Parts: sequence; C-alpha cells; structure tokens
Amino acid sequence: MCLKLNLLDHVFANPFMNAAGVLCSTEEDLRCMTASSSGALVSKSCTSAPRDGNPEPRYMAFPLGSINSMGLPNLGFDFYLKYASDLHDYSKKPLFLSISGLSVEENVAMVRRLAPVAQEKGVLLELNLSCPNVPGKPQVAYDFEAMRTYLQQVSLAYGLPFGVKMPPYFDIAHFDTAAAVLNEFPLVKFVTCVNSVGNGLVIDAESESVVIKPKQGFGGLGGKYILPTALANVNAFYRRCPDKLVFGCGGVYSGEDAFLHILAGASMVQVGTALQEEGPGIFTRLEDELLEIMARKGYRTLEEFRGRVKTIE
Amino acid sequence: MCLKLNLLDHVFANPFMNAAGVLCSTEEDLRCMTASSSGALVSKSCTSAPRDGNPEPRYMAFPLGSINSMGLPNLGFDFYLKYASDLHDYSKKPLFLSISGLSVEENVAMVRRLAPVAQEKGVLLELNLSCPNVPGKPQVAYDFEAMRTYLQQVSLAYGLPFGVKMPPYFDIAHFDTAAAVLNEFPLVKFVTCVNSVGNGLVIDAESESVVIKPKQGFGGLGGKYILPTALANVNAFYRRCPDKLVFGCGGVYSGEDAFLHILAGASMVQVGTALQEEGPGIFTRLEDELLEIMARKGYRTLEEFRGRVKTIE
Ligand SMILES: Cc1cc2nc3c(=O)[nH]c(=O)nc-3n(C[C@H](O)[C@H](O)[C@H](O)COP(=O)(O)O)c2cc1C
Ligand SMILES: Cc1cc2nc3c(=O)[nH]c(=O)nc-3n(C[C@H](O)[C@H](O)[C@H](O)COP(=O)(O)O)c2cc1C
Ligand SMILES: CC(C)(C)c1ccc(CCc2c(C(=O)O)[nH]c(=O)[nH]c2=O)cc1
Ligand SMILES: CC(C)(C)c1ccc(CCc2c(C(=O)O)[nH]c(=O)[nH]c2=O)cc1
Repeated sequence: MCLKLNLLDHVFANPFMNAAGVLCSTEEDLRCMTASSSGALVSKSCTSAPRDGNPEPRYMAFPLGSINSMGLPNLGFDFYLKYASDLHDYSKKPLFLSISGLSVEENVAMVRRLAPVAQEKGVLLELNLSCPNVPGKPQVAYDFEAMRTYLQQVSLAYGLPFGVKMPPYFDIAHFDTAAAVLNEFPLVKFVTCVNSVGNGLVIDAESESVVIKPKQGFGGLGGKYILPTALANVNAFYRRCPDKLVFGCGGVYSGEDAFLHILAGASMVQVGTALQEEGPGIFTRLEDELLEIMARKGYRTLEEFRGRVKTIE
Repeated sequence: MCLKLNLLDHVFANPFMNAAGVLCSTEEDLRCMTASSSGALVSKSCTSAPRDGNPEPRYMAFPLGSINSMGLPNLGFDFYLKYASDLHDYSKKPLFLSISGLSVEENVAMVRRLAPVAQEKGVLLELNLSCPNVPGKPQVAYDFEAMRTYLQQVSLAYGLPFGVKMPPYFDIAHFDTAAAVLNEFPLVKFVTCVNSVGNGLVIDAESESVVIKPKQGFGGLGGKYILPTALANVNAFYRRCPDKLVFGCGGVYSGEDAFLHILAGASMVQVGTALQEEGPGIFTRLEDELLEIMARKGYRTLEEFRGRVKTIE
C-alpha cells in the first residue's frame, strides 16, 4: 500500500508538503524540501524585488503553536522563477511557487513571466490572498471586491490553472461570499485553507513582554491553536467549491491531524509550524502515521474518505 | 497585597467572573456563582422570549478547549430581570446581565425595562454584539454599520453606562474601525474581549464524525485554542480605547493566564470553558495562583501591572 495521488495533472507520492514560508526561502531550503519525503514543495511567497523582512525576533514557537510577523522576507521573484525554470528537479516531485506582490500590478507582472515556465516545466502557482490591500484596508481576502479584482486581473494575465492561499474566515456569511467569489474563476483550481490566524498576541509571563519585535508583538498564529479553525475552513470551501480542490493547511503535527484534514476535504496537506519545529524528518513520520490509521480502518485510498466527515442527524 | 478593584462605581473583591453563558442560565446556576469566590457574575445572554436552544450535543470540551453552538438557550428576559431586581444579593458581589436580542428592536425593549432596575439596584449591562444579524449577514460586530445602529439605539433607550461583548478580530484595520465605532459612544464604559472564535470545526478521528449536532458541526471555540487571540483583542482595545475599561475573556485556565490578560490591559477577567470544565472551585485556585505570581514579582495591586505589557524596542 502507498499514498500516491494525481491532481492538477501531476503525480504526487503522498499528499504532504510544506506550507509556504517554511523551509522554502533559499536554494538550500528548496533543495532540502526536494530531498525530503514530501509529496510536493512550495516556495516562500515572493515579491518582484528581494526583501529583508522585519526586525528579529519575528518568529517564535511554543508547545501549542507559533506566532510570526516575518514581513515577507524573500529572495525575489527572479530567484524563485530561476529555481523553477533551471534548478528544480521535476523528476523528484512537483513544485508550487507562491507569489504575494504588494499590489495587483506587481502580481500581474510576476504571473505574466511565470506563465511560460508553468507551460514549459509544470510549476504551479499559489497566489497568496493575504497580500496587502493597502495600509488602511483589510488584507485582500477580507475585502471581497478587491479579491474579485485581483482574481480577474490574474486570471487574464496568467491564463492557466492556479490556486489561492486563503486566510481563515469565522463567519458563515463570509464563507458563502468568499466561495461564490472564487467560483467566478474557472482557472482557480485549488484553494489552500488556511494561512495563519491573524494578529494574535503571545506574552511571556516571566519577562512580562511580548515575544516578537514587529507590530508590538502582534502576528499570525499557526500550530495547535488553529487546527479546528483550519478544519472548518477546509470543509466550508470543500462544500462550496465542488469543482475545485481544497488543500488543507493548519495545525498538522501527526498523521491523525492529516487524516482529519482529508476527512474535511483536503487533497493535499501542508505542514508549517510542525515542520519548522521538527525539521523535514517529519514527512516520513506523517506518512507512516497516516498509513497506520488507514490500515486500522481498512481504507486503501485517500479517495475512500476524503470529504466524508460525518455530521450528526 | 490585594486583588480588590473598584470600577464602574462598584467594588469587586477580585477580578474573576464567569463568562456569559457558563454557569449562569438558571436560578440555581446564578446562586452557585454568587456562592463562589468569584469577584462578580454575569447572567446568560437572554432574549425577550425563553428559548430551548439548539439540539444536543451542542457543547463539547477537549484538552485544548471547547466548541459550542448552544443557540441562545435561556429562561427569557423577565426571569433575568426578576433575578436582578428581587433575587440577587448585591452584598455578596456585583451582577452583570447580558442581553442578546435577535433584532435591534428586541434589544431596545429589554434595555428600556432594565434601566430602572440598573439605576435602583446597580445591575450592570453587558450587551452581546455577537447577537445574530439578519441571516446571510455577518454577526452584528462584523458589520460595522449594524453595530453603530445597535449602539445608537441602545444608548438612547438605556441612557446609563453599559458594556459590550465583542467577537475577536483578526485584522488591524478591523481593530481600528471597531474601536473607532465604540469610541463614538460615551456610555459604553467597558468592552469585553472576546467572545468565542467563530465557526471552528472539531472532528473526532475514531468515529470520523463532527462532535456537535447543529450547523454540521460548526461552532464557536473557547479555551486554550484562543488565548493569544484573546490577548491580542484585549490589548488592541486597551490601546485604542483609553477612556473605556477592557474586560478580558478567552483561554483563562490559571492565575498565569489571568496575569497575561491583565498585563494586556484587562480589568475584569472572565472564565468560560475552564469554569464549565472544572466548576466554581476554579475561582479559589485562580486567586491563589494570581496572588502567588504577584508575590514573586513584588506586585501589591492589579493596577501596578495592568496594561504594562512590554514591547521589544
Ligand atoms: C515563519 C512562517 C512563514 C510563513 N510564510 C508564509 C508565506 O510566505 N506565505 C504564505 O502563504 N503563508 C506563510 N505562512 C503561513 C503558513 O503557510 C501556514 O498557512 C500557517 O503557518 C498555518 O499552518 P501551520 O499551522 O501548519 O503553521 C508562514 C508561516 C510561518 C510560521
Ligand atoms: C457553552 C457556552 C455558552 C456561551 N454562551 C454565551 C452567551 O450566552 N453570551 C456570550 O456573550 N458569550 C457566550 N459564550 C462565550 C463565552 O462567554 C466566552 O466569551 C468564550 O467561551 C471564550 O472564553 P473561554 O475561552 O474561557 O471559553 C459561551 C461559551 C460557551 C463555551
Ligand atoms: C509587506 C507586509 C505588509 C509587511 C507583508 C506582506 C505580505 C505578507 C504575507 C506573508 C506571510 C507571512 C510573513 O512573511 O510574515 N507570514 C504568514 O504567516 N503568512 C503570510 O502569508 C506579510 C507581510
Ligand atoms: C448557534 C447560533 C444560532 C449561530 C448562535 C445564536 C446566538 C449566539 C449568541 C450566544 C452565544 C452562544 C450561544 O448561545 O450559542 N455561544 C457563544 O459561544 N457565544 C454567544 O455569544 C451565538 C450563536
């Protein structure tokens, strides 16, 4: 028995990959992710030009999870484009490239350049919809009119299947609206739920201080704190987007957590905080643990249980 | 060395109270909370008419917290008004009464009738701004024009100092807008942050089932999942509303969690999931734990550290 699957016209040895931003910023990182047992990898969300990111400390983790306000540090789009075009070994696993330009125009200009490499090599685009609206306005995914516009422009500019990275929502009306917006775009073939839970605040009791330096300690939450939120978003989008795939992201530390993501509707399962903390070894463990739960339940394929979470009455 | 506080023209032996909805639905519950060592109590959020609420199971708890979709079960306004005017012993501790009408008009009629009792007995109003909107719209506090509408009419109909129970926000632009709206209303003297983290989904791996019956298993999250979110919201409002009190609510299981809330700016500190799980004995433990932390740091009163969370640079 094996966890192999096919989607977006690619083949994957297993449904696991890193979450964008974790172990994927540098050529060394991407080489490390490629040499891992993961079924795929995704590059750090990039901008046109290189960015240093925010002052450190900017990431911290704890037994229940992590907090970060990295500030989109990245080597720049030319670098990830070149990794996709000349360096990545597509015989090893598929690659996704994440983009998070600081305006619609910057994103349009990056996707136009990405298109021919996508055609030629099969790199897949994950558009990060936590990219900024503007200061003064919520991130783009929490402003449905700007979201519709980004997607209009990117679909026109890119013209090939892509996916989107979504922030979590917390209100059923917002699931209905967000998903209807996404379903206006036939080229949006996968929806990744979720990005970090925005602007939480970790305080250290001993020092009476926040733990990261940017934004007066406020930053996005990952890890155990966000698993039920992540499952709710995957399932809400899975229900509402029957002609798309959903990729689950959030609070994956075990094969069990991955199993619940898939029950919720996930096709692929991304690993952030737990990967940052444990390292790329985690993928062999996660595969073994998911195959073990499967064997005990008698499931031979992921298809047999994906999206089959039971409701009560 | 003192946990005492004086606010809103009342005296409180300590900053702890139940979170609305926990251990506060029936006369028996409210007498139990009064007999406890809590510094105050709040009644279950009520509607004009009694309600049975949603079908069961509708609440479940786990090591890292709870999920609920209770559906506002409650004995009706007349019962909580009678408890406030005739049954509560104000010599023991102060009472808050929470209301959560299903329309602006329902809220207006309850506050008109609460007003004379508030004036005469000193019962304090907590207006629940997660009260449900017209369905297919977001909850009232995620719809800034509905929120403004509710607070104008309640200010007018009530005419006395009150507070508001807020859902969590996840986006800085949302903090800024919400606090600006609250700051339009001088009678809003306290802001309770936060209500449950909306529409999470808990899935049981063994049974492959959601754990609550309503809303296909979607419900609000409390407990350890939500502490950083709750701390972020406390501090965001503490900083943006210098003329109002902030009450903290979310993820309190220990004197240490309470300490972090208070550092973030909390005055009162409410306890939901951990109280539902542990019972009212929690309050003695919480007081002893918080006093132990204070003794170790040389703090003699709450005001010596309230809101004094340090940032880095
Ligand atoms: C250090 C760090 C960097 C991140 N960078 C990105 C990014 O560049 N783009 C992105 O879409 N999400 C990014 N995230 C969010 C993750 O991809 C993921 O959605 C989130 O951490 C929740 O998953 P987890 O619970 O497994 O951590 C980052 C997370 C962390 C912790
Ligand atoms: C069973 C249950 C019932 C609740 N009912 C109410 C309510 O009637 N009104 C309200 O404002 N909040 C209600 N809440 C929210 C709690 O007041 C609190 O805001 C939330 O549970 C987070 O605090 P915690 O993490 O200590 O649980 C309820 C929570 C639970 C778990
Ligand atoms: C330019 C600035 C407004 C500082 C900014 C733009 C875009 C992002 C998104 C990158 C990202 C980050 C990050 O790099 O801080 N962290 C996450 O948890 N998720 C993310 O999606 C983060 C920060
Ligand atoms: C279950 C649904 C019909 C969506 C609903 C009705 C009413 C309320 C407000 C009461 C409330 C409840 C509740 O009674 O379900 N639970 C919370 O965690 N916080 C609350 O504020 C919250 C939720």
